[PDB]
Formats: sequence, C-alpha cells, structure tokens
Amino acid sequence: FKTKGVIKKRCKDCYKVKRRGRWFILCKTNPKHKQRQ
Amino acid sequence: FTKSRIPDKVFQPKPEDHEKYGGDPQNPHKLHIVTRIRSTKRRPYWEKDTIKMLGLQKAHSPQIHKNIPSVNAKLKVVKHLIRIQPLKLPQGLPTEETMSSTCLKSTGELVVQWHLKPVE
Amino acid sequence: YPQGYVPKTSLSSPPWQEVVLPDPVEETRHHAEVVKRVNELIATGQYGRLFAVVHFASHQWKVTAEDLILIENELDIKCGERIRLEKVLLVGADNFTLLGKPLLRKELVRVEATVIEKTESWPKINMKKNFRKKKIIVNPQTILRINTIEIAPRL
Amino acid sequence: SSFSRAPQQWATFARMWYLLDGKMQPPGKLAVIASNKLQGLNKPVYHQLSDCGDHVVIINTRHIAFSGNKWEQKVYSSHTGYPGGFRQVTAAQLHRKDPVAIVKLAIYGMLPKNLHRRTMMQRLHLFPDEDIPEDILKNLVEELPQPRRVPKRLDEYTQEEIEAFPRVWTPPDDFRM
Amino acid sequence: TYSSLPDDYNCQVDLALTADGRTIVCYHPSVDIPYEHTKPIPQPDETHEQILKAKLEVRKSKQLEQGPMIEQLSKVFYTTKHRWYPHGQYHNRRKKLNPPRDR
Amino acid sequence: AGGQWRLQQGLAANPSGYGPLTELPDWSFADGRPAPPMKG
Amino acid sequence: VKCTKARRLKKRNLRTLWINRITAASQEHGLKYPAFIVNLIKCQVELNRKVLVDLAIYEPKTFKSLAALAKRRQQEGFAAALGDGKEPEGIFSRVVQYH
Amino acid sequence: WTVVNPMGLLVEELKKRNISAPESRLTRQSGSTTALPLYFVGLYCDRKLIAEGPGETVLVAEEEAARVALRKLYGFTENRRPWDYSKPK
Amino acid sequence: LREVVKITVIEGRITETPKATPDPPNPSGQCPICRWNLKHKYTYEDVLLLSQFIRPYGGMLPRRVTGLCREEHRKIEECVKMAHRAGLLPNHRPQLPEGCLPKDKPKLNRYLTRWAPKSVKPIYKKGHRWNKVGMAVGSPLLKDNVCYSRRPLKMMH
Amino acid sequence: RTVSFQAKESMIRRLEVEAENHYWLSM
Ligand SMILES: [Mg+2]
Ligand SMILES: [Zn+2]
Repeated sequence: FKTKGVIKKRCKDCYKVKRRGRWFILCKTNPKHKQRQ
Repeated sequence: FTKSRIPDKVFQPKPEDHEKYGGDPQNPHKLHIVTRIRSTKRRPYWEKDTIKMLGLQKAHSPQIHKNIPSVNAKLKVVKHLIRIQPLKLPQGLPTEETMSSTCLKSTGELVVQWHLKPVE
Repeated sequence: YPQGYVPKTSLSSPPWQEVVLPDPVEETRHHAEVVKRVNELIATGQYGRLFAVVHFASHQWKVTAEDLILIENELDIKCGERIRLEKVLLVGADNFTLLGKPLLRKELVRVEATVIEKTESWPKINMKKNFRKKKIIVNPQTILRINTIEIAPRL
Repeated sequence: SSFSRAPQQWATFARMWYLLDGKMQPPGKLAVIASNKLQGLNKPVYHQLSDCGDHVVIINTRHIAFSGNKWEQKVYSSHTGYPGGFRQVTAAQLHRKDPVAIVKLAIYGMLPKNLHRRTMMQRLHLFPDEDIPEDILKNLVEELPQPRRVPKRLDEYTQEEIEAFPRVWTPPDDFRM
Repeated sequence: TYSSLPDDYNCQVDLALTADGRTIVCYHPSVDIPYEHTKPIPQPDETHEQILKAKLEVRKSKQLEQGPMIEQLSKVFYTTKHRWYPHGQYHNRRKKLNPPRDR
Repeated sequence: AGGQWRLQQGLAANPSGYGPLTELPDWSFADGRPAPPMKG
Repeated sequence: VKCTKARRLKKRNLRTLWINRITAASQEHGLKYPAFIVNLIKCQVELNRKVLVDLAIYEPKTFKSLAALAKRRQQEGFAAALGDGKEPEGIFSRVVQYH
Repeated sequence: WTVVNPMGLLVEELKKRNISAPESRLTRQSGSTTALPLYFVGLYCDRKLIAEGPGETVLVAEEEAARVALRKLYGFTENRRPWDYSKPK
Repeated sequence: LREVVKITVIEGRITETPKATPDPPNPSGQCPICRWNLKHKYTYEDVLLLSQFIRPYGGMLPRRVTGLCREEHRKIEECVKMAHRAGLLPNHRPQLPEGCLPKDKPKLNRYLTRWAPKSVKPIYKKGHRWNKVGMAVGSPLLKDNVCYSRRPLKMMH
Repeated sequence: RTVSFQAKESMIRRLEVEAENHYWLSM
C-alpha cells in the first residue's frame, strides 16, 4: 500500500474498490500493485 | 483613469426597447425629470462638477431639464448617478390660475389640479 | 388517471396548504350585514370607552379621553383653547373598531383636545473635544389633554 | 380588564411552563424554539430588563436526530486549563456519555452572551426519556409543535395506503427475487 | 367562517367593507371559556406566605448560613446564587429613595 | 416596507410624501375656524 | 460625548424593540412579521410600529382583527398571482385612489 | 370603597336578582406546584361565565373573581363610558 | 417470480406476480419514473416508491429488470442508502448468518446521510468565518429536485 | 470568496435603471 495522488491500474488482474472513504487498486496475483489514494 | 467616450450605438434604441419603455421614437418628450440616486463621493472630479451644474446636489429631489443635445451631453456624463424620467402633462401645461395647485407624481405626471380627495 | 398526474410524494405538493376563499357574491351580502350590526351598536350607544389612533405633527398617537400628549414644538394656540384633531386612522371600542384607508371620514369620528401647557424642554447637551465645546438645546413644547372621542352612525 | 393593580401585574408577567418532545428532532431546531421561549421573546411585553422568560421542558432528548454525518463530523472541544488538558470528542461520543448534553449545548449557544443567559438555563429542564417528575407535570401548561415533520417508516404505512400508491413497474415472472 | 383566523381562542373576528369601500368594519366579540373546559377547585384542604414557609423549611443547623440558605433559595426560584448576595454601601446609598411612578 | 407596492399604485414610496395624510391640516379650532397653515 | 451620541441610538433601539414585540404578537396568530407589516400596507392602513405595539399589548382583540385582515389580504394575493389572466380583484385588495 | 369577603356580598346581590349561586372553577392554571403559581378562576352561574379573576393562590383568585364581578354588576368596569365633563350642566 | 425449492432434488417453481397499475398518467415515457411524471419529485422519504426497486434484504435491483434510465438509477440507488441509514426500511434488513446477531449498540437517529457513517472522519479543525469546513447534508445527485424555498437548499451545513 | 445574493441582485437593479437612462437619452 503506497499512498499516491493518482491511482492507476498496472495489470489485467488489478481491480478497484472504494473502502473506508478512499480508492484502492487491489491485485491478488501481484500484491506490489496495491495503491491507496 | 480618464474620461471615457461611449460608443454612439449605446444611445440608438431598438424596436423592442420602444415597446418596453412605451416611448414613441417620434413626438419625443420635451422635459426630463432627473434625480440623483448615488453619491458623488469617490467619483472623479468631472462627475462632481456636472452634478452641481445640473442642480442635483441634493439626492432624491427632482430637477427639470431641457431634452436638448447640450443638456443631454452633460447627462450622459453622470448617467450612472441619476434617474431620468420623462415629464408627462396629462392635463396640459400649468396656467397662471393652476400654478399654485400643481403636484408632481412619482409616475412622472405633473397634475394641475390637486384636491387630496377620494377619486369617487 | 388524468394527464399530468403525479402520485403523492414528499415533493409532489407545495408545503403550504392552499385555501379556498369565500365566493365574492355571498361575502358582499355578509359585509353589508356586519356593517349594519356595528352601525346599530353605534346608534344605540352600546359601547363604553373609545380609543382612537390619531396622526398629529409627524407622529401617531393611541389616544383616549382624559389622556395627556406632549408635542415637541410650539402650536400657536393659546392655553385653555379647545381643538379638534382631524386625522383619525383607527377608532376602537370593546367590541368593534373602524379602520380608515388611510383616514376615516370626518362624520364618523370627532376627537377634541385642549391645550393645557406651553413650556420648553429641559437643557439637552449636544457635544460633537474640550468641556466648553458644548451646545445646550431647549426646544418649545406643548401639552394637550384629550377630552372626548365621539362617533356617529354614518356607516 | 377590571382586575386590581396587583393581580393584573401578576397575570401579565407570570412565567409559563412549556413542553417540547425531541423525538427524531434536530437539536438545533429545538434550540431555536427553546431559546425563544427562554428569553421571553414570544411575549409582546418583552423587554431586556424585565426578566420575563419562561420555563421550557424538553423530553426524549436521547432520541434526537442529526442530518448528514454530523454525528461523526461535529466535535465538541473543552479545556480543563492544565497542560495536556485539551479534549475533542465527537457528537456520537458525547451523546453516549451524556444523553442530555447535545441539546443543552445547542440551546446555550443561542442565548445572548450576557450574565442573564445563566439564569435562563436554570429555567430549562431536559430529560433523556419521557419520564418526568410528578411535580414538573403539574406545572406544564401547553405543549409545542415539533419543528421537523417525522417521516413514516414502511411498517407505519397502512395497507390501504400501499394499495393507493401505484405500481410504477412490474417485475418479470422470470426473476428470482 | 369568512375570517381567516380560528375564532375559538380570543375573539370572533368579523371583517366588512363599507359600501363605498373606504372603511373596514371589525366586529370582535369575546369568547367565554366553556364550562366543559374548566376544572373544579380542590375545596378540601392558603396564603402565598404559607406556601413559601413550607418550601423554605429550616431543617439544618437551625437558621442556615449564607451559602446553604442562598443555595436553597436559588433552587426554589430557579435562579443562580449570585442574585441573593448583598451589596456594599456605595451602591446602597446611590439608590433613589422615591423613584418616579407612572400610575 | 411597502415602498415598491406604493409606487405601482401611483402613490409616493414613503407614506410621508404627497398624500392626504401629510398635506391635510392636522387640526382646526373647536369653533370650526380653520387653523393657520402649517409651515411645512 | 456619550450623551449626545446615545440620543440618536435611542431612536433605533426603540424601533428594534417595537419590531421584536410585533413579531411576538403576530406569531401568536400564526403570521411572520414581514407578512403582517407588508399586507397591512397593501390594505392602505398606515399605522406605525410604535402604535402597533400599543395595540398588541393593550388592545388584544383589535390586534387579532388586524392579523386576520393581513392574513386575508395575503390570501388574496396568492390567488391573484396564482391564477394567471384576468380574474376579479380580491374584495380586500381594492385600492382607494386619491386626487 | 372597602369591602371584606366580597363573595358574600356577591351572593347577596345575585340572590336579589333571583340568580343562582355562582360556582367557582379553575379556568387556566400555570406552575401550580412552584413558588410562583398563576391561577385563573371563573365564577360560573348556570354553566355561564359571569366573571374571571387572576391570582397567586386559588383562594386569592376567588376573591378577585368576585371583585371582577361586582364591578360589572355596578357598572364600574374599567372600560365604562368616561365621565362627561362636556355637559354644560 | 421463480423460486428454487430443494428436497437431493431441486426445482424452480414460477409464481404469478402482481402487474403494474394500468393506464400510466403519461404514456410514451421511456423509463418508469418518467411515465408517471416523477422525474424531480421523489426524495429519500418516499419509501413506497423506493421499496418497489429493493430486494427483500435491502439490496437494489439490477437496472435491466427495473428499466430505469442511468440518471434515475443513480438517484434511486442513492436515496435507498439514505433511506436505509435513516431507519426507514426496518423490514429489509441484511440476512445475517444464524451465527451472528446485530451489533447490539443503541442506534443514533439520522436523516439525509450522504456517506456511510463508519468511514467519516471528525472535523477537528473547523476553521474561521470565511474558512469554515462544511458538513455535507443530502446528496448532490438530487440538486435538480423541485425546490419550494426562496433560495436553493443548503447542502453544506 | 463568493459574492452574496444581496450584492448581485442590487447591482442588476441599478443596471436596469441605467439601461432605461440610455433609452430616454436617445430621443
Ligand atoms: Mg434606523
Ligand atoms: Zn496487479
């Protein structure tokens, strides 16, 4: 989880969610792909 | 900051304008009713002078002026500080007998018989 | 369901409740009936003390018989002279009132007063500094006693 | 009329007991009503020097309602006066600790910021639930309309009312539902 | 039922215009309280003095001290304690002996 | 209040302008003798 | 200096007091202060705020009639504006002209 | 004019007028259990209100209701027509 | 409406469902809301309308089945959240597993709740007069509703 | 910093009065 200003998907498996007031890209295959706004 | 010259187009009315304000482009009215409704403080000195020349030192007190170009030229200088209304004479100009019985209405009408009685 | 029909919802109708005013024809008859009832009360004198709202100088006074009124100016009337106040905006009794638009007729209401005293105010201080840059203002005054309020059945 | 000088004066300047119900009512619309009564501003004989205020009794203050997310966003801050003595507690947390606090603070802010405000608060009586002392009941003179219209829940809607409202659309039979 | 205000509390409002239309006539007779809207007096058992004494019972330490006496007085009349404490002699001597009186 | 409405009815915006209320004499003697005209 | 300046603030403070007392009296009958004052004017009643307060405190029955009168004129205004076109003017909305 | 027990006097007056004895009842009430209570008591004759009085105690409100009734009987109300000095007599 | 029943043998039985009230006031309306002239006249308080698009456990029905346009779907969906958070749908509660129970806390009364209460941070620094941090009330999706007030509704409190 | 509703309405009124001044000065 890196807190970045812009959230961008990095692979096909990456998906987006809106949890606890923020946007997350969560990837099960590659956990490196996780970003928080 | 300097005096400005307004383009002539501003004072050329449109057909709908005649409809809205109810003034005929022919048979133009003769006399203006001018009242100052804003202050000359914080205004440039030339505006201050024209107000004194036109007699509008007191606000909300109407003054009668000629609808002639020379008078109009000064009025255009202080267009923003005054309200111009066309004087109307429903019962005609006052005569010697009716000089003491006149009253100027808010509508712009100078009535020559002022009775202070119900219309009935 | 007719054209332009909306099922009842929070925003369907205005919050205010529309009212149905009485039909003009019947109300005019009722107005005449009410006026007659009050007029007979005046004619038979079925009322007690009266109070009137009278415009004097530049002020309005709620006035009644035996009342005292102070005017902040000279009036040109000698002391002890009876006067009639001629601008009445409202006259009231225990059970009825009459309202002018904006003034009542001369016949309906007659209010009479007397000039009791002509005096001057106490010294009022005007100071716009120093202790001597001061102006004292005394202005003429008159006191009026209110003697009678009378009405007649001319409604 | 026809009253003696003493009873007439007593009747005019008597103080009245009122009842508000705070069930599902926003605290700040209750404060507007309560603050007006407390100052005596509902009386034509009102004067700032006349001590003409009235008693206001509010019940069900536990069941007030906040619009939006004010329960979590509105914060009450206090200081004991000692280093490290600053506390900021949200509206929800303050409500749990003290059921009556939020309404009392809302009314307090509305009153004039003068010495008389503290006297007015003595006239205010807040009970978290409908329970009232026996004596307080006897004093009450008049109830007051609630400021907010309480929307009805689905269960409250009558069977006839549901029928009256039209079925805008119909589910297809080929649906699990 | 032409009047727009309910007639059930203060008086019956009747408004009429005169024929000419220059006067508004108001007939406002009073409404008396109906008998069904009253309560009986509790005849079985009283001056405001007697009520006060029972309220302000002297129980603790016989004649109470300032703090106790004032605190109880404040609760009875729904005030703060400050109202009840006295003032010095600069203030006491300033007060008018004969203030005016309008009726 | 009411200034704009008064203007539409042809009256003065301020009730103290031209009208019966101000211009009409405020009093007359009990005998009926007219009073001296007001300075205003 | 204070005495001179308070002379002019006195007149504005009493008008604030009168308005507060009028709002108190009108709300008893269900009218907000702006509606009461405006619609009384539209009936050509020129009672001022100082006199209105005296009516509210000492003449409750007469003040109640004024509230009904102001409410009736307000009710007429809604119908007149709500119904577009030529509809007969309300009974109490008739204006007495002067000349 | 000084009078003690105005109720007793009121009873005598109504008896002379062949009117039934008044019944006292509590019309309006505020803060009864407090030290500043307001009571309105109305005297009802034949279920018809003749007078109403304000008071701090029910007993006090009663004595005033009687006073507020004798005045109306003797025409000493506060809104009675003012005395006439206009008379030239 | 077809329901699956199990016995193993499992079968789905179709049952008749009530049909729409005939004669819509405004025929030719594409979406259901517009057919009845309800475009800008429903709010979260209108449970009778909203409940028609809600699953028995409080979920929203799919857009395809209801037929609502995207603009009204978003509006209907948002009001339901606000209706749920305001405690106006007591019979459409979630299907908690048999091994679970409600949180058991007392419930604070709410209305016009834009966001889920769980994830809103407190405003510790509120700000001064022309710096105030505003507390959102209502949903922006409903700005276009008919307004009966002198000026537009105060969204930020 | 936004501009109040009082401020924007009152100016438009003054503009309308000045707009009429333009017309009456053209004849
Ligand atoms: Mg002022
Ligand atoms: Zn990835």
